[PDB]
Amino acid sequence: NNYSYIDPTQLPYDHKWEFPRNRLSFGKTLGAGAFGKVVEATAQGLIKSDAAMTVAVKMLKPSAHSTEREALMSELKVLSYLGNHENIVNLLGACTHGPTLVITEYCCYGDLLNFLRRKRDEFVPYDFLTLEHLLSFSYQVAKGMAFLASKNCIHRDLAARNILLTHGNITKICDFGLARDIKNDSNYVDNARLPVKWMAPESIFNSVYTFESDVWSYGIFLWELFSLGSSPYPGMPVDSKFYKMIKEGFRMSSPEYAPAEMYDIMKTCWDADPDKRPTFKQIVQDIEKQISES
Ligand SMILES: COC(=O)N[C@@](C)(c1ccc(F)cc1)c1cnc(N2CCN(c3ncnn4cc(-c5cnn(C)c5)cc34)CC2)nc1
Repeated sequence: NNYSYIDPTQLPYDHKWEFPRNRLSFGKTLGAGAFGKVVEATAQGLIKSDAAMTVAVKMLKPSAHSTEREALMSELKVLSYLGNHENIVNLLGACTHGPTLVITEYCCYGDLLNFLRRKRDEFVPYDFLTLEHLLSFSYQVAKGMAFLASKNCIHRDLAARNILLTHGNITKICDFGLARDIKNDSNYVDNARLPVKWMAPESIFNSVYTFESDVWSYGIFLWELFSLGSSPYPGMPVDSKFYKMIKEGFRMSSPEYAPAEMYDIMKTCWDADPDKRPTFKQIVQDIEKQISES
């Protein structure tokens, strides 16, 4: 035991992140749920001493159990360990001296799923959404996930709803509440509500999460993207028949606007054998070549 994997959630909270609570002014709620809410806010003096900036602030309800408080702190420590990357919603600060507040970047265009549904009607393959945009988004998300995988981290809730868009058509992966550093055991074994239609079969049937199950979810994200924000497995409810069809190899067909090479990636992401799925590193190089040929 002279060498070990450093567990990022065991490391101390770095007080370089600490920011005064009184310098945040809370605005409109950006997301809400059982644990708490994410709210838009103006932070005075966060980056430059005399300037206010718009941030997103994640917070728990007062009623949350101390285990929920630990999970928010673990997320904070995971983001601190990961460091900065262009394609992830980056940590900006925290308030840990009343309730724990986690301050991240504010993405002005919101989640990609609603963005696609807004732009669906005016989409043209060739300020309109185009096929070039969709290729860039697929590429940027794969870069972000490749970065996560290189840090021995799995996200576990990859989907268009958890991809945010900000200035410059930059996509950022958000919501790291379920992310895990799996360096030690090569997978993660998880009773909350789960995103069944984005989950690999091994995650549904045996509660196993890996690099490869993140790649499955990325395939579903691609289908969301090139169908311009449609719900996956349309007209199929989550029931006994859904699980049986997935187990027996049923897969979604190519969305209307997906290039053949992109649906090829989707199919490999959805292989029943996790070993046969590609890595995010391989996906990035594939999409690179596709972009290079217009
Ligand atoms: C069981 O599930 C839970 O309880 N989870 C929640 C409720 C939770 C909350 C607190 C907590 F402690 C634990 C969990 C939760 C809720 N929401 C979110 N997301 C995180 C990323 N978001 C944004 N981040 C940065 N900028 N930004 C801009 C926009 C935007 C929208 N419209 N426009 C024009 C712009 C949106 C964002 C959106 C909300 N995450 C988690």
